[PDB]
Amino acid sequence: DIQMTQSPSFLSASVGDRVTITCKASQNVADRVVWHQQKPGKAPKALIYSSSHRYKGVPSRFSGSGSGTEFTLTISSLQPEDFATYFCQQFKSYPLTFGQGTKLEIKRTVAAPSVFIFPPSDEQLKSASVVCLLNNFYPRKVQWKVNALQSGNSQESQDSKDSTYSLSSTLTADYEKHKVYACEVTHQGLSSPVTFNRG
Amino acid sequence: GVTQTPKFQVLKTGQSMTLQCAQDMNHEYMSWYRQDPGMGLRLIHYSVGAGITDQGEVPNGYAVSRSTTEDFPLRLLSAAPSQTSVYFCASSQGPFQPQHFGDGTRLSILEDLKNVFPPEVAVFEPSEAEISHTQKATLVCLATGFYPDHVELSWWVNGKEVHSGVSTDPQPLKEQPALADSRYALSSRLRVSATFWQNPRNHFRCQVQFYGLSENDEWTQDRAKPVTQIVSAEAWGRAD
Amino acid sequence: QVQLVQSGAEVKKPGSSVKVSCKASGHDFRLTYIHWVRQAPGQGLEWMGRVSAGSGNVKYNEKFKGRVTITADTSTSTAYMELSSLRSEDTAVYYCAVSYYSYDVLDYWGQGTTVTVSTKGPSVFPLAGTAALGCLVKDYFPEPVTVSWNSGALTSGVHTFPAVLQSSGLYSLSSVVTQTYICNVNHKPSNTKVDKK
Amino acid sequence: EVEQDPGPLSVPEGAIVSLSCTYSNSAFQYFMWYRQYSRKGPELLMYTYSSGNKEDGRFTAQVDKSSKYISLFIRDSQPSDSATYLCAMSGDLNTNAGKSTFGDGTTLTVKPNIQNPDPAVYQLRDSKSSDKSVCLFTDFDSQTAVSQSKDSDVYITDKTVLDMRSMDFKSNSAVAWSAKSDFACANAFANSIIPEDT
Repeated sequence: DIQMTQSPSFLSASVGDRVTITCKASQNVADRVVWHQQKPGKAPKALIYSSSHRYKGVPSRFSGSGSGTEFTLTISSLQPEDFATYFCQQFKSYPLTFGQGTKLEIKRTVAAPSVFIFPPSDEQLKSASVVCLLNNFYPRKVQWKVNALQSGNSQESQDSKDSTYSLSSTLTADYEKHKVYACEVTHQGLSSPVTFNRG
Repeated sequence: GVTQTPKFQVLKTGQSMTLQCAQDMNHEYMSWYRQDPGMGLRLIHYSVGAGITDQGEVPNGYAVSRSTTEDFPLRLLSAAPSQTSVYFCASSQGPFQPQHFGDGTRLSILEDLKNVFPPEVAVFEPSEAEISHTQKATLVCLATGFYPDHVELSWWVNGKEVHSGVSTDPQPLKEQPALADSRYALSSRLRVSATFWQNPRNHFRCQVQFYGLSENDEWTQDRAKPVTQIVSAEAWGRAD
Repeated sequence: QVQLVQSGAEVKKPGSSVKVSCKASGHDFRLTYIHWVRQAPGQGLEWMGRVSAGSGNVKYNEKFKGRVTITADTSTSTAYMELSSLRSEDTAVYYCAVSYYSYDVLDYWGQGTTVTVSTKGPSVFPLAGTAALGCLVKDYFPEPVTVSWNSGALTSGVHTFPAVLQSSGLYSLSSVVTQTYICNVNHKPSNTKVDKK
Repeated sequence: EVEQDPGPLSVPEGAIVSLSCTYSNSAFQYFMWYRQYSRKGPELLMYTYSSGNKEDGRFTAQVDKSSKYISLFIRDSQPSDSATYLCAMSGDLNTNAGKSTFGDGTTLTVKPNIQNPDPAVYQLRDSKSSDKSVCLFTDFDSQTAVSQSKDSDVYITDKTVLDMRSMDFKSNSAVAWSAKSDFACANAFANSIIPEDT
């Protein structure tokens, strides 16, 4: 069976630029590769079949090339709706194998973040969790104190307007044993480590 | 005119193939059609000149190229059951001008080549009563048990193909019509004068040309490989 | 035109079976090959079987041995897919895709059925230049959830984060926005809509 | 798709036949007429570049651009004219980018004029071997129709016309054969018969 390792993993680019992705093969698959487009959370649609040919309706910007074990996809003069994960599949031999994917987000200049520390709720405390928001920063580290760097519990999770990531990192009998819970994040736009109380 | 090849073919699913079509008429415009029942003639690709090709109405699964004005090959990237069709090449002096079509390529995509099987040819001598009643003699020749429907049946009397008095059934019979890939049978009759039949020096050969597997293919199944061949059955003039 | 739909959303705890339909319209069903592929959260894409609609001829991937089953129903023109003895890690969007123009080429896809390997309701807790505020928490099964700003009057400035899977195995998420300001939390399967200030 | 012509049509030998197509929702300029026999490609019959009439032997092609109506007239039609006729129009920059656009086709069957019908069923034995017997139902009038086999064991071919061009003689024929023993010469054609000889 064939292993289709996909490159450049995941890249950023601005609109209307000759951006390309590559799909390496393990065995010889000749011209038997298909390039698929999948929107962020919808039905995938096939774009290029037999490594070079566009289906009817695919815009001329989408071009594929390569043969044997080296295959390239080109979306020369990128355009907003051409902004999503792309993956390569082979149909040389069963079983069919795909690539992990290549998501394409919008490139912008460095966007400084907006750190907010949110105290827990007494309604919640009646059952605590401090909340940190890295609102609208580009591109895509957070550490938490309750000054102890408690590790093993915390969890975290393109906006539609200006290509700015919003980031949320949450903390989760020891809460009232400590007084200061200062959030802390690291980035480049915020060159230095920008960092409430009980009542 | 417009020569295209081959007229018949069988290929396994997933296989690639080029359909050749060339013209001497120096025409600029060329196009490839596929013809289907209930769909009419649907355009696959068209080339307005050397080095320029464009998609037709049903281009997916096919590919062409126009390196020279004279030729216009058409490729199948991966044979699929939906590509079992009749393919016609055409040439024209321009997009507006009328096109002149080739004879036609009848294509058959099959998932398994152990369903391709040659025919069996038998000639049945005319009835003694027919000669006495109509002063004509009809020989019926049966080509039975062949798949797919890539056959050409000809009548040879004294080693020369004849057309007068020949009737060949336009479409074959499904021997087992309940089957999705049933074998076919085909019948034809040659009618001659009673005196002509009763000349013992008259040699009647019914020859069927079957287009099956190529030697490039692989034949795993037990019996003889269904290679393209001529299968004929012969009858001799009988004075009584 | 041509289309595919893959069944309703299933949900099963470990150790059961599941059947997913895939209704194919468009061209002749018999000339089509229906392939099933799956893709787990944060994983690659995994082909695991196909069937010849016009011949009933089935090939599955080897790593789902005896566990997947594909059937082509030529009359009703839909394809089925039976994953049984559900492992823990059979949590993925399961896709059906059809190769019709070219063999094994997967010309088009379906929307994506979701199978994840009980039911409970959530809770929402308020979170007291810019002064952002958000609803949050608590624990629910199964998915999905939706939140809106004042029943849908502002889309710029509100950032709702995708749900995370906490230690217990049941999700909770944060929904924040950047005058009267109220979230409108909605959870389909548990009949729970809480609109909290 | 923008062409409009229907399906099956049958005419007795010697009669004038009229075919037609319409193209409303189009301003076409050039009109063709192809003829397609079985196992071969379309053959160009007529082509016109204007509203008007054009005649070539027994064929006559007419174009009425005002009524978006074109017609082909075969006169003194012979059984050899039985084929599938395709119209096609071109020259409209707003339909198919001006390229040719074909109707799905009309099927024509010129039924031979069988003077002196002599319907009969004969049984034929094989030349060399195979112990099989075909049955030839022949020399019946074209108004007689041959029915398909209603039994799985036996089968029957559709009626077909052969022309002995030497003596200007035409005659329909159909054959039936099987291996099951309960079928004989006088059995296979128990569908829509007249008084024959057996």
